[PDB]
Amino acid sequence: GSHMVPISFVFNRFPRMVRDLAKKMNKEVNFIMRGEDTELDRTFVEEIGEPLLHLLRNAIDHGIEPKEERIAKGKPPIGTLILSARHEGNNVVIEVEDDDVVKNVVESLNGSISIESEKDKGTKVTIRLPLTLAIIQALLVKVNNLVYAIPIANIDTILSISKEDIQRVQDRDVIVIRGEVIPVYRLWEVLQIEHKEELEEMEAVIVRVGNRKYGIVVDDLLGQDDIVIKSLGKVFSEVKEFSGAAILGDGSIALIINVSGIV
Amino acid sequence: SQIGETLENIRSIEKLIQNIMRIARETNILALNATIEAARAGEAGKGFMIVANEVQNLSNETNEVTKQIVEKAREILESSQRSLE
Amino acid sequence: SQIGETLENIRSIEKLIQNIMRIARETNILALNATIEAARAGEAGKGFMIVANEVQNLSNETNEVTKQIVEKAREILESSQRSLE
Amino acid sequence: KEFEVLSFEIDEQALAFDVDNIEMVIEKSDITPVPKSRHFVEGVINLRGRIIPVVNLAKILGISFDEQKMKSIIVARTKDVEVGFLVDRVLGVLRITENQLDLTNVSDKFGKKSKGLVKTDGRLIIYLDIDKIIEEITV
Repeated sequence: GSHMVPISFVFNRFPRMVRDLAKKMNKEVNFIMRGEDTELDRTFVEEIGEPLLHLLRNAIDHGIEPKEERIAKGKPPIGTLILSARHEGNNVVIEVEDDDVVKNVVESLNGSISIESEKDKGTKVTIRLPLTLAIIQALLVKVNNLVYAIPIANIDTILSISKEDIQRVQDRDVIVIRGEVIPVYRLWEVLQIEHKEELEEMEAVIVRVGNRKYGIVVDDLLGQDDIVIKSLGKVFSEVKEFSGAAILGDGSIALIINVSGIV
Repeated sequence: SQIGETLENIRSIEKLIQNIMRIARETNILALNATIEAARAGEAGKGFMIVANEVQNLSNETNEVTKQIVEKAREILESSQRSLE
Repeated sequence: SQIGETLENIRSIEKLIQNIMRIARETNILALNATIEAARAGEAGKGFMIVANEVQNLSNETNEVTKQIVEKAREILESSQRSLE
Repeated sequence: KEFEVLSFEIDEQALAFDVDNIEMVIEKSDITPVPKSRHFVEGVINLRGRIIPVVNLAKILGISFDEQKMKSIIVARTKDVEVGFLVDRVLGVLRITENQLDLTNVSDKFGKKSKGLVKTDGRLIIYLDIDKIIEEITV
């Protein structure tokens, strides 16, 4: 829903703001923005534009030396910094360059302005703000009327096993499938919910993690769908057993099971 | 009285039930035209439009039953006045 | 006995709609409180206040009219009481 | 100097904060439970299209409580954080000033939470501080 718009609303505040920062330091420094229509996410109108002002204030003063120390170093009598902005996969890369409270100003809404450099070439700056807002194939599951989405790309297969196959071991339960052993887990348990008990043949979903994969047994299986994952505040930053909830269609809220976030 | 009282009543209920029948129409817009147009002022447009909605929903319910009065009340005479017959 | 049915046929309608004194009242209060907030809110989108008062009248409206139907339909009894005779 | 606060009680216990950090008020509804969350949180709700967490305010000040009387959800708004507070009945506006204030932050429990305590001709209207109160729920 138009959640995407040209960067003209959070990047054009430089062709005249970087000018004054060059006069208050007696150091001539060019400034040509290579592109200013980077359709980064709209919600960045206050966490990327401004933060890009602390990466340029060092592109003039703390970088290029006056003619007296310039034409006698290794840089031409005139330098040229370039303030760019593009998309590399799913991350807007509105970089900055030339020739710790701000370490959070951009890291608030994704980002982490750093400082890389060398000798007689200048310092380079680059932030990281995702510009991909929209599609996530997920597996919608239910547990006593609790819709929990499972990141599709993480799933490997959905097999229905009977409460027979299970063969407890050193502790965690397991099931022998294709010669391999999967540590089966009961979703409602790792989430601590008042479950009924255990139906006869329960449906389990095999999720892949790192180099292994465990099985996740659930109550009922709704149906895969493209949801709108959204960070559910910080009041949950502790609950590592998740990633972010989302509002389905009919209006029902559904949390996403961060696969790696479960014993 | 009675066979006449009924009339002295139905009419006494009509001119009144019609009054409610009136409001149902005034509210049907005095609020509907305030929501479908509330999306003009501050961002609270989406917040006010809904609160204004319900106003009608649980309001119409009046007529739903209120009109159910005449519907039967009119039978009173329809039968009592007919009892004259 | 339809006439003997008026002895209650409407009795229900009146009490079923009587729900207004409660549900219709409800909406009113709920909104009236939303006026307190909508007010202390700001001033730019005051457009939501210029109508947050609409219900204040819409409600006090069905009041004089509803008080009328209860006053009226209640006559049928006084009459049907003689009628049932 | 004229403060506008939201008046409401929590079992014979009055509280209130400046509307400056208020969005609206709703009634306790389908509060989707958040697993392994934090004892003082109810869960999250769908409002206007976003998922706002419903905290149990009364459960923070270690005061009275009643899942039943808790029928009013107060939605707040910090610098960029949005949180709803489940509480009891609500009153409304209330004109505050340096006259109604009677600072005595040396006669109770939880401190920083409340900026002070006001009095209306002899009431129990306690002035809360959403900012510092929310700052505890966060970080």
